[PDB]
Amino acid sequence: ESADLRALAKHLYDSYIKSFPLTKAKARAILTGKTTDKSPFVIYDMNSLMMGEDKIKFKHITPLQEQSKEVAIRIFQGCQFRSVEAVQEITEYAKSIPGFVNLDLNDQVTLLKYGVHEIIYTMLASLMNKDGVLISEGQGFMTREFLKSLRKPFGDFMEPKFEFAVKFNALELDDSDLAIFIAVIILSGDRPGLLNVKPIEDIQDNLLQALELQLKLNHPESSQLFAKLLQKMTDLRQIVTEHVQLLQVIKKTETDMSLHPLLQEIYKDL
Amino acid sequence: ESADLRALAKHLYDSYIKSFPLTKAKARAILTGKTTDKSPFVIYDMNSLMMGEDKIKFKHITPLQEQSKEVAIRIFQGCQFRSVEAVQEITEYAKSIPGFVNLDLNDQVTLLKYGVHEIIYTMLASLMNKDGVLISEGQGFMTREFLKSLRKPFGDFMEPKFEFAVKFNALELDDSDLAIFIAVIILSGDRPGLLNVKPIEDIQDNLLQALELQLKLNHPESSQLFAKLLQKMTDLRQIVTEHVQLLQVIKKTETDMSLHPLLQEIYKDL
Ligand SMILES: CCCCCCCN(CCc1ccc(O[C@@](C)(CC)C(=O)O)cc1)c1nc2ccccc2o1
Repeated sequence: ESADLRALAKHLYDSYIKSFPLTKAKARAILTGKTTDKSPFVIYDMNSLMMGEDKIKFKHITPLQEQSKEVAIRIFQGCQFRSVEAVQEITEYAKSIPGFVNLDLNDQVTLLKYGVHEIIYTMLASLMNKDGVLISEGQGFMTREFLKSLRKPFGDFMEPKFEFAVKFNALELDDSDLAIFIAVIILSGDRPGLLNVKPIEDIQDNLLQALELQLKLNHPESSQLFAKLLQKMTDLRQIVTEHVQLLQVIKKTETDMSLHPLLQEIYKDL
Repeated sequence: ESADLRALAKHLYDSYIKSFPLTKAKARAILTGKTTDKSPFVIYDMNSLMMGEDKIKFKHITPLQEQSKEVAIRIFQGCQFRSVEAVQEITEYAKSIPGFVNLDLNDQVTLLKYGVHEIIYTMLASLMNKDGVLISEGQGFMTREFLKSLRKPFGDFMEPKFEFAVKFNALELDDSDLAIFIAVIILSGDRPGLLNVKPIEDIQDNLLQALELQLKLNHPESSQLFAKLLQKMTDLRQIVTEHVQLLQVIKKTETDMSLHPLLQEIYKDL
């Protein structure tokens, strides 16, 4: 019954709104302007970066950074904090996916461990355009060029995310679509170490039926969007793995920079 | 209409049968299954290799193990020889996909360059089971144990394929399904260096529509088979990436000596 699939779609969309503070709808409204209510301050260099901690609420350093927690690292631990935060949000969203909390605890943990980062990059695309990315709840916007101008290692941490974002955004998905897609990503019965794969795939199949119907009704004129979106699932994997390696480089060149335990545990990955 | 889609499907199936030596239906009959007659020669150890190598359609080297071209190397070369053949067979199959030859010539070469490995591992599964892989037109069978028992470098060359195969085969696809799938793989669109992506994605869209109808008519009881198969592309991509990795290592294993020239040409890296 397509009626049950539509109900599942509403339910997941409802929990998504309740779980994530910055939706794509709000992100796009901020990025496309035509507003005076929520224009973001733009960080495109050191100066604007310095001033940035004056317009928005940031817990870092405004002045010089060379001999005092450099700008790169300063911005790195910023993402680190937001990431750890996105993990708790995604975890809260996961619990709302029918059947998720009824699964083996070890598997719930495993699904989150391998799914969180893939969800993070998928949603991060909502905050991006070819020129940059929204930061701190959308009050700021950090230019793509500025990020690429960071120190050797950090300078290329985001470039691959932008490349993925521009392609992914071309699909023109809205929040109601992403809510089901994100749920599909989580219930991947092919994650390493899964104990009971069958119950997991039974849920994903239900979610896939919901996603398919949702895309057919929401994008009547977009042929094979469903297949096209599912293929994007391969780009995420690449992003994640790619991210992991670079992370290993940081650890060796920045033995003074710390990583949050949570994030550190989720990698043992890949 | 569902008429052009069934025609497309039939067309690819025919071409697929004509282009490849052993069909999955055939390989299955031979593998786990009686079909008691002309049982394949089994390679399970060094001695069994030597015997088969001298008692089977082989064209390369002879069984000589004594500080010269170790066993593992001889097996590796055998896989390469068959791979060079598979490349030509996949190239012909590609030319039969409607619209393929009509694409920019450079794009055709690009699509084959990046899709051959994905296709090889995908079709390889048709010849694999959890205990081994059919070799030499199915005239042989090389056990999983034997392959894994090989040295540190070559021993972890086929195991990841076995794991992939095991999962992939659980989908119970047949030759008519795989024929369309392989075509989807070839008409990607995200291959680097492409010059005119539009016609490529337009063909894949047509191929995906044909694949979906095919799976729905051929596996009416298999819910969301289409979606599950598409997500398997994320597995292949990883396998392939991981494959060039071990390949780069072999390069740093065998190189020097004025022997093997022109042969290195025929192969290079594929
Ligand atoms: C799915 C629920 C909503 C999630 C919102 C995620 C916001 N985010 C995503 C992009 C990102 C950038 C950097 C990341 O790197 C790390 C190593 C964290 C330092 C990681 O998460 O593994 C990870 C993720 C991100 N947040 C920020 C803030 C400032 C600059 C860059 C940046 O990137």
